[PDB]
Amino acid sequence: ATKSVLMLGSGFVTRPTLDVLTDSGIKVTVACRTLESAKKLSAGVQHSTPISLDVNDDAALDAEVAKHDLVISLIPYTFHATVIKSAIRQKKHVVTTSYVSPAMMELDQAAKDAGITVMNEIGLDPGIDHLYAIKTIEEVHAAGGKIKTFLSYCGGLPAPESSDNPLGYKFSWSSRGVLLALRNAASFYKDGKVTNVAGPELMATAKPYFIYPGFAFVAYPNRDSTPYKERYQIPEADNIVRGTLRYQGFPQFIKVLVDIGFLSDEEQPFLKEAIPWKEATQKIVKASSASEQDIVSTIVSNATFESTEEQKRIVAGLKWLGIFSDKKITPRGNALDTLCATLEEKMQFEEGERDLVMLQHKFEIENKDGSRETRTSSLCEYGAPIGSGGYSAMAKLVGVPCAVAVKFVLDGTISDRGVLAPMNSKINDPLMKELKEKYGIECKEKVVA
Amino acid sequence: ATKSVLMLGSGFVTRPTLDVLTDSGIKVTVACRTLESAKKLSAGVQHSTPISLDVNDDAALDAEVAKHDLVISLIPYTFHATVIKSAIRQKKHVVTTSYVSPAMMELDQAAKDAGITVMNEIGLDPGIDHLYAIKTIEEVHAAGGKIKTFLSYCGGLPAPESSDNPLGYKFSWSSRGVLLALRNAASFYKDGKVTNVAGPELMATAKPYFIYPGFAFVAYPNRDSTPYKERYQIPEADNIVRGTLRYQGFPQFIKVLVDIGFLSDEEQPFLKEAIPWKEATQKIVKASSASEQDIVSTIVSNATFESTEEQKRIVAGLKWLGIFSDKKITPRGNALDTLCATLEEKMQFEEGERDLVMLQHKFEIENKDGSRETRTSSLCEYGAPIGSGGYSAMAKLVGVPCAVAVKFVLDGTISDRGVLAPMNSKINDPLMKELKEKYGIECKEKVVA
Ligand SMILES: NC(=O)C1=CN([C@@H]2O[C@H](COP(=O)(O)OP(=O)(O)OC[C@H]3O[C@@H](n4cnc5c(N)ncnc54)[C@H](OP(=O)(O)O)[C@@H]3O)[C@@H](O)[C@H]2O)C=CC1
Ligand SMILES: NC(=O)C1=CN([C@@H]2O[C@H](COP(=O)(O)OP(=O)(O)OC[C@H]3O[C@@H](n4cnc5c(N)ncnc54)[C@H](OP(=O)(O)O)[C@@H]3O)[C@@H](O)[C@H]2O)C=CC1
Ligand SMILES: N[C@@H](CCCCN[C@@H](CCC(=O)O)C(=O)O)C(=O)O
Ligand SMILES: N[C@@H](CCCCN[C@@H](CCC(=O)O)C(=O)O)C(=O)O
Repeated sequence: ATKSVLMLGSGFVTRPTLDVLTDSGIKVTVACRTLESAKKLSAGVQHSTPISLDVNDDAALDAEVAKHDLVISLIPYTFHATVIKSAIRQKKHVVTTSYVSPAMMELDQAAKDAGITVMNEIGLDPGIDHLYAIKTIEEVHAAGGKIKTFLSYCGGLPAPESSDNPLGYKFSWSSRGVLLALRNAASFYKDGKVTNVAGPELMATAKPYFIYPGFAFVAYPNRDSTPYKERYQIPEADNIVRGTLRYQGFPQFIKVLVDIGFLSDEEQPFLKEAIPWKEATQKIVKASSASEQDIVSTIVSNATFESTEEQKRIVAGLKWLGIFSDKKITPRGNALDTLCATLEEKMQFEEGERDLVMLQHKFEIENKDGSRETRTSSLCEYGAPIGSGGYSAMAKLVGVPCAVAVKFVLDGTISDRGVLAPMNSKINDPLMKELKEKYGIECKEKVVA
Repeated sequence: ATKSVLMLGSGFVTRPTLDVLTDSGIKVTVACRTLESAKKLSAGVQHSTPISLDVNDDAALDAEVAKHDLVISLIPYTFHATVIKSAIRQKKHVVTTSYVSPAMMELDQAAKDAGITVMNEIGLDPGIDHLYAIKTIEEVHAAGGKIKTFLSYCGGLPAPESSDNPLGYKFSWSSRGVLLALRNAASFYKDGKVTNVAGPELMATAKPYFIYPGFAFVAYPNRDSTPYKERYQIPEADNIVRGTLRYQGFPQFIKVLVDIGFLSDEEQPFLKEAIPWKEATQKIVKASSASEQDIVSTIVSNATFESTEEQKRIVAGLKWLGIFSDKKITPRGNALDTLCATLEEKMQFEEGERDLVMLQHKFEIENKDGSRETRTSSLCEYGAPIGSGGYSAMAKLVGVPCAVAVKFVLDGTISDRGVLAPMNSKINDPLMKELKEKYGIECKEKVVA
């Protein structure tokens, strides 16, 4: 029985998924709104078919979904609920590398009634991080140990040698997704109590986070970690934090953008016209003139800087992006998306450059015999150089786990119905085994103290 | 006329030199005290012959030197004068990748009278750094520009992903050489005036040095840079500094070892006996007991720490080295060498790991038209993974330049007699050309401001 999969999306993390599936003899229809993008991804790939499809078209989506055994939603997570509803009425399975949101979880019973499996959070973060966090936690518990502290930090960044731009950041996955993640309020456990961080004040929490001597990482909380007390079954943990890693200087730069209104997704009439960046910025920052001096004067009066050195650096970075120039904007209605169009222009990985994925779990453990130790679980991988034809570390670590999950749902290895995530050794072990043995993907443990 | 070369040494940087020369049809005799070491390096290498030879034996040295056209001194630099005296008697050329010291310079006229060329400072640093520092300086001057500031920083370190040990450092070249360099007094130009740093206080001058967002580099002055005002012909420079790069935390750790006397090369009777580290450390630090508590007590009272966190870190690192344990020391007479034996034991690169060479020149320029700009010349290279059979970045960037120089002295490309260094475009250009076009070795320029 030849299997067939509908892959929604042809972006950053899709090629590895397409490769793994077609290399298994599974037919894959690659679908997104821009036919050309779908063709480019599937060009030369055996068993693949490119088509144009907008998930907003219910009739069109249902007709295509009905032609396959399962749908992979590798598109903006805002669309997952819609995709699941289509899969439910067509009785087809679903796989995503996104968080299970309340909207998605609401469809759990309906999914079960339709007898379908909606497997989520099986990319890098969320995904691989869950697999190895749970692996260690269950091991410790089985040994009568206690997890007093659970930390999990991850960052998809450019390799240090390829990080030379004002932001120390280049895109390896959804550009707008990156900006959206920069506004997420966070919550976590510290010294046994819940600590909250409001979205608009996320960057200010950034602190240097030491992993290895050679890296200059800074970190900030990632979304709400408190539910993991129950999700990972670690009620004894006083500290529980899932965080994000960036390079020195990044958060301060973002903070300024947030403070002057550049991460606002509020529709502005003036942002639908291709006006010069000078003017767009003037309106966004609310400066009295499109002059660089006036714009900067307003920005400095409304932003925070750790020092005059920082201020000089960030302002020069903003200028580098071209927001003070005559170059016309790519009108996208709101500041966030309009800025995003220019970021996509200037922060792309170039020939010969590579990305880097750093993922590290840290466990403060209290052994059964009252003894204490510190354990780390790490994954540090560089992507293949641009122009080599190889995968970036991000695409590999997201797309491969995704493909493995798809194959498991198709062959019944993952058989629970409803809206799921990698939260049971029943499916986590098989996932880890395949990723390790067949692809060399794994987190390595080590006792640090 | 088949050329023959006597390569003294078979350590870290020799394999690339041996490979390049023998691949050129040049016969090479690999010589050092330990016959097995010479054999291991030349095993399977065409045109190579391994022998045991101690440069301290004048008669044996002259006899061997006389059989070749040129001698490469890839051994501790304390031996260069001795090697050159032998080369002078035998009228043979010499090449080293070491600094021209006063002792070596004293032999300049005798070398000239013997008609031989003694080419030095043609490794990575000193070496490649000289080549590209001069290249840019002469370009700017030819354009009527002024070099107001000249900075040159270089570090041979483990790649960030391979830097996971208490020191953030692993050996890629002479272990004791590394330690010796940590005690060198420094001097440089700052704001038009000479600034001196005493050897014992070198580590305290370390400051974060920004190059790329991803790296966490710290830097300190490297030896006396003041002579370069004349050496590089930049009398108009207000700031002139040649420095070294290490990773965050390294200098503070070394500072402690220096303060408690671990970098002393004073012969101690008790350090000639394979006693437990506990005891050795006790005597060296002068603690009232071999107890971990007493030793640490003495250390904390005699060392400096930026914070209690730092103190905890460094003490844990020292314990990691095992100087508080029962393990017997490898008796080497003095603290520096005795400690070195243990460092060599614990700080070696392991399977799959790799080093990193970061070299960057920075020039603050004042153009002819009064305009100003900042230029950087960079080289950032990772070494082949251990076990791959490839060269480390250090071995490649030291050994290849050395081999090219040897070939140039042999065919006459470098013909000036006496004690030399890469200080003239006459020989620097050919050196850079060959290294760039044949091996892809070069520093890339860029205007930063
Ligand atoms: N778990 C993890 O660790 C990670 C998860 N992800 C998740 O993976 C998903 C995809 O990420 P990534 O590949 O980087 O995304 P990209 O932004 O690169 O690509 C998104 C793709 O979705 C398509 N798309 C957008 N809107 C529609 C629509 N209305 N109908 C059909 N297709 C549409 C695009 O279509 P079009 O061609 O028409 O523009 C495009 O091909 C996201 O949900 C992201 O958050 C990403 C990285 C890591
Ligand atoms: N310019 C640059 O950028 C760099 C320059 N260097 C310089 O290169 C030289 C070699 O460095 P590296 O390869 O790392 O050194 P290692 O410490 O790895 O090896 C030194 C070698 O010299 C040999 N040796 C020591 N004493 C004697 C002796 N009495 N007679 C004969 N041989 C002896 C050793 O001999 P044995 O087998 O008997 O023990 C060993 O093979 C040094 O002077 C170093 O400072 C190094 C790195 C970079
Ligand atoms: N947290 C790291 C790793 C990137 C993981 C990206 N995953 C997306 C998932 C969004 C979704 O589809 O639900 C994210 O925003 O965390 C970093 O930011 O560098
Ligand atoms: N300065 C860098 C690069 C190491 C180059 C080592 N060269 C030796 C040369 C000694 C000699 O033979 O004269 C040095 O000590 O700088 C670093 O320290 O990491």
